[PDB]
Amino acid sequence: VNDLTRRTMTGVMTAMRQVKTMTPFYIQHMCPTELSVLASVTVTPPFQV
Amino acid sequence: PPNRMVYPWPNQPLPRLTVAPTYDSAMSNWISTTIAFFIRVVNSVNMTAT
Repeated sequence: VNDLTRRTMTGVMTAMRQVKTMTPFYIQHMCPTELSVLASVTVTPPFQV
Repeated sequence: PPNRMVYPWPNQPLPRLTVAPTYDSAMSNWISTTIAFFIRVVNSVNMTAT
């Protein structure tokens, strides 16, 4: 792989790692609440293992 | 106090002879240091990776 492209690839990968996305926070703190509430609403209760 | 005014920058009395651009005024100093800082920012590792 020519280094110019190689330099580009590590660059774009770095950019992805720097995006200030909200999803990871939502998974850890907010999504569980939504599940906990909706569990009482669906016609079929949750079934886990 | 009466007959006085405040001023955000340092000030001097009016010059005597012809004017010319200078480089020791407060604003000029503020400009130079600001530029110097950002240049340092651009060369920081964070920029180099991308």
